[PDB]
Amino acid sequence: REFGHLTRMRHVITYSLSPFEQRAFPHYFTKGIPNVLRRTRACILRVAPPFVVFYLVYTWGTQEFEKSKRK
Amino acid sequence: DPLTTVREQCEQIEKCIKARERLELCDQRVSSRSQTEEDCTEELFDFLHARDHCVAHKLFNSLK
Amino acid sequence: TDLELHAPSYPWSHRGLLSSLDHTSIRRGFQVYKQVCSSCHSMDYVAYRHLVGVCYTEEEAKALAEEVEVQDGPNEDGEMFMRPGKLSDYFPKPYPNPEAARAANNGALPPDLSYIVRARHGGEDYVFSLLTGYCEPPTGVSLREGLYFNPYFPGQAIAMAPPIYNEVLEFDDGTPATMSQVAKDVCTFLRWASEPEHDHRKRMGLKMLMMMGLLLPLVYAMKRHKWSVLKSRKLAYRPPK
Amino acid sequence: LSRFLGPRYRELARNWIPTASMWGAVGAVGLVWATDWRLILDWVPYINGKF
Amino acid sequence: TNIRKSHPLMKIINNAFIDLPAPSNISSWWNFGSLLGICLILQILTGLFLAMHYTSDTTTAFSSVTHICRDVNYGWVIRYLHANGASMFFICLFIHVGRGLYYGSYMFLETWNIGVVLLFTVMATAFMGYVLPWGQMSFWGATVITNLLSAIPYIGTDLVEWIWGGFSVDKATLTRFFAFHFILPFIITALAAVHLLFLHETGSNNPTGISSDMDKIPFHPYYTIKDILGALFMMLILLILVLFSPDLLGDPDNYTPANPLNTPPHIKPEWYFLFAYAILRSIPNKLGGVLALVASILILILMPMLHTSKQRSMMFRPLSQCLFWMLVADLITLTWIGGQPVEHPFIIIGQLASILYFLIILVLMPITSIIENNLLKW
Amino acid sequence: AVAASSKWLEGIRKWYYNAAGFNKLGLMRDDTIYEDDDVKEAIRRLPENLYNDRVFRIKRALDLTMRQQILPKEQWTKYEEDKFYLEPYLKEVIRERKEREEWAKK
Amino acid sequence: RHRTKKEIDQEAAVEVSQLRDPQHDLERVKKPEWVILIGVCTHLGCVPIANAGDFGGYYCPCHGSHYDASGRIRKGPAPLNLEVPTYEFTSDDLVIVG
Ligand code: HEC
Ligand code: HEM
Ligand code: HEM
Ligand code: FES
Repeated sequence: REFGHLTRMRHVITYSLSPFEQRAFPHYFTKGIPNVLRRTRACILRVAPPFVVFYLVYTWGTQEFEKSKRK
Repeated sequence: DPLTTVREQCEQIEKCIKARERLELCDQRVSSRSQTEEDCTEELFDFLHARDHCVAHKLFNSLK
Repeated sequence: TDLELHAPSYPWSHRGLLSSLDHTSIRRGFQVYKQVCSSCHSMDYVAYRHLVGVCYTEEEAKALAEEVEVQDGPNEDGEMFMRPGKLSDYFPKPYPNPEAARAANNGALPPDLSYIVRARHGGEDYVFSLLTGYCEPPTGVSLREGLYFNPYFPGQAIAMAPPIYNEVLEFDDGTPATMSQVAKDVCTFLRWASEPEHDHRKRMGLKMLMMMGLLLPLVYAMKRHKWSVLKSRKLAYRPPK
Repeated sequence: LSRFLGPRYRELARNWIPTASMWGAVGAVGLVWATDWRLILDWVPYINGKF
Repeated sequence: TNIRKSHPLMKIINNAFIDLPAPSNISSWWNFGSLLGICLILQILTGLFLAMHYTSDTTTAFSSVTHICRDVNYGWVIRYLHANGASMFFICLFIHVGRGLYYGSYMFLETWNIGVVLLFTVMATAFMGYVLPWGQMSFWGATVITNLLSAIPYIGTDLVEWIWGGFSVDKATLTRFFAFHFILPFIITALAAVHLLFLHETGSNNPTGISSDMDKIPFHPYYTIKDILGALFMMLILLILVLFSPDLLGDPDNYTPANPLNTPPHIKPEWYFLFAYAILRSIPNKLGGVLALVASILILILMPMLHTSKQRSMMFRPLSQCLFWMLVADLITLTWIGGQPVEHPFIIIGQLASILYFLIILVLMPITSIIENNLLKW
Repeated sequence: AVAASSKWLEGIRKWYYNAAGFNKLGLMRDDTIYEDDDVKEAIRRLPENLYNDRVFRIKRALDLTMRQQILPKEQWTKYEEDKFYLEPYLKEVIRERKEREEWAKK
Repeated sequence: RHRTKKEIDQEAAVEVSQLRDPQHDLERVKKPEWVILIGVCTHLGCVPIANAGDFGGYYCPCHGSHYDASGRIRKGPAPLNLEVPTYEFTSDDLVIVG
């Protein structure tokens, strides 16, 4: 299971470039900030609703324990 | 001594007078008949909690 | 089924982040323990070797070893004799055994005072709020012959008798020896006994936030300049028509 | 399931329930000796290995 | 020639992490296995000095701990490493186990079964350790559990006398508990070179599901400089916690000295067993309770045989995404409940919360995956 | 099983197509299946023009993910232009396996 | 304990049916006026402060539990009564308890 024995592959090409010939942060605050947006957006419509429920039960339970002793 | 002066200064705010008003009403009813059940430890507890909360902000200033 | 009162929070001079313990409230706090608290409570883990550089000079507290001389054990032909005491020796314990305590103190063994700070909800503000609290019994509660009323204590009735009031002690300096300030300088002495580490470690947490600072955006730079070859590659697929 | 349904796997099962039965019998009896299991060491009074 | 290839010893490390195919899109959720590797390794070097200066005797059991804190040079540093580096170890382990399920990683039959054995083994080591310090919580956990394995149908009576090595907790206790809590780490560094030898024959998975042999990448230098950055970021968090606020996690009931007589007011365990304690306490009777506590570790095994789906992993599946988050939200309601008294209103939520841990796994994920198959025609 | 509701089954199927997100990477439904011993056979029964395409749709959509981006909106795989290329080769590897197994039973 | 007979009569005045676990002391210890006891409580194990109890036994504030003088339980959540130590009253003045 080494590199010369893995698969067979046809007519495709690639176009690399050196590390010492370019820059590491092309655009740091103009791409990353709109990026985090579409990510979180697309996904915080099915991660938040489950955790609202644990908050509603938490406040209903300490309220009852408190008023059963202190009238 | 400096605490003795500040305690009545910190009892001046109305956050602590109302629970103080509550303490007397049950206190006279309890002593009116030896047949009552309430012990005013509860109505005591509201008064000390409110008083000692407001004493905290200041007393360390009015020391030495 | 009885409720418990929680001590509030106070602005101590050693409260958070970077601030230390002022060694004058501690210098003036052993004495309040020494001439009031001690004749009942023990400090066995705490020894006179400890205070050589926190509150007193080496001979200044050495002279406190001669104030009381501890009983000794087996030596030649005349053992059980008395020795003046030296730097090594521990805080002398009051009774022959702890079982003597129930004899004189109503069957209530006094808690030790080495960890009393850490072994309590509250902390160094539960003890302070205990001291000034002692109050009046309300209308309709009975007590034993030897019990006292305190709305902070969980049972609301503690054997101990109020050991601080006005003019109890004479400070060696002349600060007004009042109940308000004797209580504070006891709550400071015990805390440092709970931890002797509280000041050495606040200084290794500031010289470390600086090594990380220098080295944690330089590994980030190497990492970023190996993945650029890999992050800027385009690709083909023209198949045979 | 359906890959294992048939008469041949039931036949192998009834053929090797000798194997499973002897395997389990030997294992159960060995589990008595291994842990100094007195509670079945007494069911036969013939092994007086407890001194 | 090439030295690494032809030497009989270098030939082995070259195939293991210098030069093996690795996938391109591996995320940072794949960094936790190596953190555990780092995490396991601290705990053996620390735990060495805690027995070298350690004294195994009954009379000094409380006093040996408070002693070592102040008297010993650099002892106050090293003691809180053993107790705080073991709450780290249990937060890189619920992240690792959770991650595999989401991306369908249990279709490695060999390695998902050698891992559920490692999960029981480290639970045991932790639960002896709490019981060494001895003080008025170590004793009052020990009675609770030790007593309850006496409700075995035919053997429970005979076992509590052997582990006690006496009628009950005794001087011998330091001798045995240290003896078995000492032993456990060294069986765990053996089932880890076997857990990894069954994976070097298929390689890693990736957060897509599909199988990717058309672009592999070496393992150097691309994941040996992403793995370093990860570990450093971790020493930073582990050190904010022992030089600023060490005591934030424990309980201030431990210190009270060694007394058989005294009554601890509010018994309760360390924070990472508080979901176990809420199960055992939820059901009437001795014998049915112990069965509901072994069920959970034993439930992970029924994993590969409940899979009903055409795709592997939840990345492309919206409906089954939502449940994931429910099982997790509902394992935060068993940590809050378990650290309080039985309660007037805490019994009803308290044992509604538990069954549901069971209902979803055994009934609702298999059914819901079918409606996904039927809804895009396989 | 329903007829007048088959408009609604179409409606729910167009919503679940978009909520799952393999079209923003260019893939097709048959690209996603899990490869066991029965799907590993039906792949080497494909002509060459069909097999070469599948190896480029799986390498361009596993590079967009190393970079945490998505393809432009004009190149999203529509709903009524997805062709099931690997379906017919897979009903046949299966029904030849129910036959070798009810022979050992009779 | 070198028990006082008045406390045995306090124990025997208990009505049987209300009791959570049937363990009468007259069969527990061959000596009513002596008792041998193990500290642990059947539910969890915590040990009371000495000389406590409204009814004359032991009081564990762990969960408001009250254990009887001879090793019995009257209130929950404690399952049963206190385990009886192995013993043998062989000598009248040199007891072998175990
Ligand atoms: C011999 C009388 C006596 C005196 C005088 C005395 N102590 Fe106490 N101390 C006791 C006893 C007795 C207790 C509690 C024992 C019990 O409740 O079972 C106690 C309790 C305490 C406590 C804990 C209080 C609590 O609620 O647990 C502290 C702290 C303490 N002592 C230190 C001190 C300090 C500080 C002083 C000076 C203000 C002092 N002792 C003076 C005997 C004394
Ligand atoms: C996964 C590995 C381990 C875990 C999770 C673990 C956990 C613990 C815990 C939680 C304690 C509680 C003590 C306290 O609260 O301060 C403890 C104590 C102790 N552990 Fe470990 N431990 C591990 C490995 C080891 C190893 C390898 C040793 C080897 C000797 C060891 C020896 C000790 C000793 C001697 C104590 C003494 C109790 C004390 O000093 O407080 N542990 N351990
Ligand atoms: C001491 C405990 C453990 C150690 C040291 C450990 C270590 C590792 C390591 C180093 C990997 C390398 C691959 C990677 O980093 O993603 C890995 C993978 C894996 N581990 Fe563990 N692990 C431990 C516990 C567990 C447990 C409890 C499970 C429970 C199921 C488990 C299941 C797996 C699986 C399924 C993989 C497959 C990786 C993949 O999906 O690509 N491991 N483990
Ligand atoms: S005796 Fe059972 S919880 Fe206290």
